[PDB]
Amino acid sequence: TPVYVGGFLARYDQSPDEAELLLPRDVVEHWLHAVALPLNINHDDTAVVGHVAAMQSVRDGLFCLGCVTSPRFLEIVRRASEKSELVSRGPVSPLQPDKVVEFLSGSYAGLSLSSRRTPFKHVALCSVGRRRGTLAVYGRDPEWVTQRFPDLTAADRDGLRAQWQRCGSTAVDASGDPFRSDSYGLLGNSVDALYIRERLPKLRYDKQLVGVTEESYVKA
Amino acid sequence: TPVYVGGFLARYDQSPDEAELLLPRDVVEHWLHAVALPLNINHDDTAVVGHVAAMQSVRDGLFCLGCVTSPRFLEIVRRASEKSELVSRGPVSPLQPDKVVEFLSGSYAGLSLSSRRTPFKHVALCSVGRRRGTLAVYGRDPEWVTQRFPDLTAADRDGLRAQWQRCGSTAVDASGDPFRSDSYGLLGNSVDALYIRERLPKLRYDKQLVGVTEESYVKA
Amino acid sequence: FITGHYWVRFLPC
Amino acid sequence: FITGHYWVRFLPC
Repeated sequence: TPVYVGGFLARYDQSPDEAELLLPRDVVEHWLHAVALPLNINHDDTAVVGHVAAMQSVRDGLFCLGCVTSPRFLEIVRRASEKSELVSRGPVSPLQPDKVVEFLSGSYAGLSLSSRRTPFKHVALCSVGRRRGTLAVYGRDPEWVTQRFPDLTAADRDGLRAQWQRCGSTAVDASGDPFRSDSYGLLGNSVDALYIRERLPKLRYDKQLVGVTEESYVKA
Repeated sequence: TPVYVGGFLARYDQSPDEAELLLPRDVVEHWLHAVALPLNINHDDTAVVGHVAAMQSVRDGLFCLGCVTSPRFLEIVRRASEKSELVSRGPVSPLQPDKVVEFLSGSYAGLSLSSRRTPFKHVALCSVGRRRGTLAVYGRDPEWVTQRFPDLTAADRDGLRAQWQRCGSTAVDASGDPFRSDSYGLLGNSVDALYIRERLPKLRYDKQLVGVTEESYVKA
Repeated sequence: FITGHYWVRFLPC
Repeated sequence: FITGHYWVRFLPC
C-alpha cells in the first residue's frame, strides 16, 4: 500500500524569525492560480518518494496532502522499521500497529516547501520544518489523515478531496517508481536531524497549534 | 584504517536519577580484577563493530578506549557520511576533514556500558548515554583521543597505553570482521535517537564535564 | 528557491 | 544486565 501524508507547508498565523520564510495569503493564493509536484526526502532530487496529491489555502495556512508511493523507498522503511525500539513500543489506543507508518511518523515528522523568492518547486519530508506548524501526519487513508486536523472546515476538505480523487492519465498502465536513492542516503540524512537544536519542542509546538490531539501515529 | 573511541562509561562524581545506574569506585575496581569485550551499536549482538582495547578506573570514572574495526560497518559509515549536510560543513580548525570520524562523532556521540546487577558484558556506541559524562570521542590515533580528555593524569594514560599496545594472538594471520548487521538496522536505530528528550543538552553537559574543550571532532 | 528546511536552505533556480 | 542506554535498558543473563 502507499502511505498518505498531511500537513501545513506554511502558516498564516505564524511569523518566522527568518523574514525570508514569510509566505502570506495573498502570495500563496495567487501562486496556486499560476504536472504534480514531486515529494522528496530532505530536498534531495534523487529521493523523490511520490507526489503532492492536493494543495489548499485554508483559514490558517497552506495545507497539502502528499502521497508516498515508492516501492524502493517503502521497502527501505519496512526493513528499517523492524529495527526501531520506538516502533516496537507501538501506537496509542485504539490504532493498529503499522510499522511503516510509525517509522515515517517518527523519522520524517516535518514538512518543508521549496518555493520561489512556476512558483512552487516541490515538497520535502524532513525531520522538522523550519517554518512552524509544519507537522507531517502520515496514514493509510487520506480521508483519515485529513481528519486529524480538526480546524479544517468541510469546505476545506471538499477542495482537498477533489484533488486526491482526480484520476491521473488513463494512458500508461503502470505506476512508475521515482526513487533514485538508497538507505545510505537516508542514514546520511539522519545525523543532520540529530543536530537541529530542540527539534522535539518545535514538533510539540506544531502538534498543539494544528490541533493534532484528536488518536494519531505522531511520535512527538 | 580503524577508528579509535575514548570516553567514560560511568562517572564517580555523577549521581544518576535511576539508582540502578549506580556504579561506585569500590565496585568498578573489584570488577576490573575479576578475551576482550565486544563493541556493538545500540546493544545489538549483530552490530559488533570491534572491541574494548583498554579500561582504566581513574580519579573521576571508569574510562575506556574502544576500537572500531569492522570493514562492513566502516563502509556503511563511509557511504552514509557522503550524504550528511553536517559532515559537509566540516570540523573545527585546525583538524583535517575526516568524513568517517565526523559521522561517528555525530551519530554515536554516547557510550553505554552493559554490566551486571563475568561482570562487564560489552560496550555499546549509541546516540547519548543514560549515565552522564559518557561522551564518545572518536579519532584515528588512540594517543590523540586519549589526549582529548585533559583531566586524565600521565599515570592514567600509561595504564591505558599498556592495554591498546599489547599484541593480540600471533596465531591467526587475519583480522576477522564481527559485524553481522546492516545499514537498515542503523537506520532503524536512528529514529529512537531522535526521541531521546533533550539529547543535545545532555551531550553538552557531558562535553564540558569531561573537559573536551581542548580541537576535537565532537559535533555537540 | 527558499526552503523551509534547517540544512538545505537555498536551492538553485 | 543493566545498560546505560535510553531504549535497551535491561539485558538477559
